[PDB]
Amino acid sequence: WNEVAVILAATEHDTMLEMSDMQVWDHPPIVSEEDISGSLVPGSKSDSNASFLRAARAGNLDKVVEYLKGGIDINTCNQNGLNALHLAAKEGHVGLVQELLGRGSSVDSATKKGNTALHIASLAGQAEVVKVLVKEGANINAQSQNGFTPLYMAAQENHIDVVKYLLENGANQSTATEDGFTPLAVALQQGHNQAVAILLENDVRLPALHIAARKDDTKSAALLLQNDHNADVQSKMMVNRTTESGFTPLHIAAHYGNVNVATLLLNRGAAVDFTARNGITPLHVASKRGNTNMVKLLLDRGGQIDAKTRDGLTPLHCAARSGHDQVVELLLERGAPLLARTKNGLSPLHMAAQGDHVECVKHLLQHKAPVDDVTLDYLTALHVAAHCGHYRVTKLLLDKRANPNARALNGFTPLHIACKKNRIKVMELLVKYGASIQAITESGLTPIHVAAFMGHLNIVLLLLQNGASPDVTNIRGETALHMAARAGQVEVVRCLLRNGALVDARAREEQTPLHIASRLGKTEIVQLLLQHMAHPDAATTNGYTPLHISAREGQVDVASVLLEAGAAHSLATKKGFTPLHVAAKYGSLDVAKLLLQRRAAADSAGKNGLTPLHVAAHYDNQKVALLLLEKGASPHATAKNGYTPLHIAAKKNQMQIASTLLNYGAETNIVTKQGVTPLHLASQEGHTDMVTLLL
Repeated sequence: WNEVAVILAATEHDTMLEMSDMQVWDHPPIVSEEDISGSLVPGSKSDSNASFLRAARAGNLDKVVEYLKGGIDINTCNQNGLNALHLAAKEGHVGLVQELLGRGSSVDSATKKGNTALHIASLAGQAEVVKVLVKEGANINAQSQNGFTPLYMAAQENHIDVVKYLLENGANQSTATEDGFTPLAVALQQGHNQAVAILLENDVRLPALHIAARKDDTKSAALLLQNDHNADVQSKMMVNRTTESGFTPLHIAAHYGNVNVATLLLNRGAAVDFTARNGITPLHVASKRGNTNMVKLLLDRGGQIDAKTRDGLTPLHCAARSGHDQVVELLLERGAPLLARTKNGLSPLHMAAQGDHVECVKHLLQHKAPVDDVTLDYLTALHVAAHCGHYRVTKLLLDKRANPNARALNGFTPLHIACKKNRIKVMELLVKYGASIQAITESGLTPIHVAAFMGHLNIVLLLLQNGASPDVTNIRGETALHMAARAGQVEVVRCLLRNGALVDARAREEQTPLHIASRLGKTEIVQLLLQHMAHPDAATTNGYTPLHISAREGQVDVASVLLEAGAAHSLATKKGFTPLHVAAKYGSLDVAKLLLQRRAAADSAGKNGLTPLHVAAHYDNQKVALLLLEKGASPHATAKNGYTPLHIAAKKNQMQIASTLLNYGAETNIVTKQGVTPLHLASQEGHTDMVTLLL
C-alpha cells in the first residue's frame, strides 16, 4: 500500500501562529501639500489664464486686477484644480486674498484633492490668510479628500496660533479622517506637546492614549488620564480600555519597551494581567519582544510569571523561542517554571533549540533543565534541533551529554529525522557523536531507508561511505532498494546498485524491486535493475513474474523493456495463467498485442485447461478476445469443464463476445462431459437476447 503515513511541522504551526498574533498593527496619516507648476499649457485664453495664475502665486494685485479686467474667468485653475485664491492663500498674500474675495472668488472652492483655501492656508501656516477666510464665511470644518480638516492640518504642522484661532471659531476636534484619526491623534504622532496641550485644553481621548503608549509620551498620557477616575471596576477605567485588537495601553507599551509610560499607566490603575486574543498578557508581549526592563517592571507589579496562552505558552516559552537570553535569564532568576509545557508537551528548551538559540539553551541547562526532556511524542531537544537542521544547537546539545540515539515516539532517532529533512551537516555531526548508523524505527526503517525513499542522494552517499549496509530490511521485508524504487528515485537506485545493493532482494511475497518497478510503471528503473543483472523471470508467491505484473497493470513500455531483455513470454503462475491470460483478464490490450507479436502462444493452456480466450470471455474483454481470434486462437477449444469460450460467454451474458465467437465459427452443437450445451446455460441463467442470438 502507501508507505508515506509510515514515514512535527504541523505541531509547530499552532504555537507559531499564537506567537504571530502578539503583533500590534498603525500611524495616523500625514498631509502632503499640493505641487504647483505654472505652465502656459491648459480656447485662446491659454497664455492669459496661465500668466494670470503666475501673477496670483507671485502676489502682484496690480497685474492680477489688471488681468481680471482683461476678461479672464476668476474660477480659473491649473492642471490640478488650483484657483487664484488657492495660490494666493498658500503664499500669505493677504491683500490679494481680500481683493480676490471681493472680486468674486469662491471661498470653499476645492482642488482635485479637495482642499479649500482654508486647508491650504492652515497646512502652510498663514495665520492672517486664515483669519480673512474664516471671517469671510469659509467652512471651518471642511473635510478635504480622505476627510482631513483644517484643524488637522494645523495640528500636524504645529501651527499653534492657527489652532487656537480655529478652536476659538468652533472647529470640531472630533471630525476624523476616513480611517478614524483626529487632530489630536496626529498632534501626538508628530510630538507636538504644545498642540496636544491646547487641543486637550478645550474638550477622542482614547486613541490618543494608545498613540501615547506607543510613543512613550508620559506628558500627554498624564494629560489624557486626568478626567478618568480610579473606579472599582478596572475594565471601565480608560487606562484599561482596548483597541480593536483587544490590546490595552499597557500591552502596547509592553510591545515597545516603553518603561516610563508603562509605569504611568500602572500607577493610574492599569491592570497588569489583562488578556487579549488567545490569552496574551503584557508579560507575553514584553517577553516575546525581549523588552527586559518591561518584563522586570511587569513582574514587580504583580505580573503572573507562569501565565499560559490557549495552547500553553508561558512567558519563558516566548522568550526562549525568540532567542532573548536576557529575558530568559531574568525570568529564570525570578523563578519561572523551567519545565512548563505546551499542549504537545514542549519545554522552553524545545523552543530555544527550535530557533537555534544557543544562549537560551545554555541558560536553560545552567538552571538544571534536563537536556533530554521529552515532549508528548518523546522528542528530545536534540530531535527538534535535528529536524530544523540547526548545527550550532545540535553541537551544544550533544556536548551537554544529550543522547544521540534517543528513540522518539515512533522509534525515530535524531539521525532518522535529520536524514528525512536532508541535513548533511547535522547528520554527519550526529554520526560523529555516536548515532547508530543502522538503527531501525518501529516499522524497521534504517536511515538509509529514509534517505533513499526521500531521494536525498548525498545522505545515501554518506551513509554508504560510513558503513551502512543497504540490505537491512523493514517489517515489510524491503531493503532500501525496494523503497527507492517504489518512490521512483532513479539516481538513488543507481547509487545503491553501484554500492553493492542486492539486485533481486526478496520482500513479502518474495517480490524483488523489479516487481515493484513494473507495478508502478517506473520504466527507467526497470531498465536500471535489468542492466544490473536482475533476473527478469523472478516470480512472486502467487507465481507472477514482472511480465505478469505488466500484463495486470497495463504497463506496455515495461513489458517492452522486459521482453527485449529476455523475459519468458508464456510462463505459468500458481493458477497456471500465462501473461496472456492475465492480459485477457485485466483488458491490457496493447500488452496483449506486444505479447502475441513476440511468438506468444495464442492458446496456451493451464492446469484447468483454460485458454486466454476463455479468460477474455469470462471478464467481458471484447477487443482482446477479438485480437486473440485474429492472431489464431481457436474458438472451439475446451477446458476441464468441457467448456468452449462460447459456453462461458453464453452463461455470463456476453452478447457481443458471443457475436464475435459465432462470426468466427464457434460450434453451437458442442457438449460437455455432463451433457450440456451453451443453449442450456444461456436458457438457465435467464437471458432472452442470448438464446435469441444463438438460433
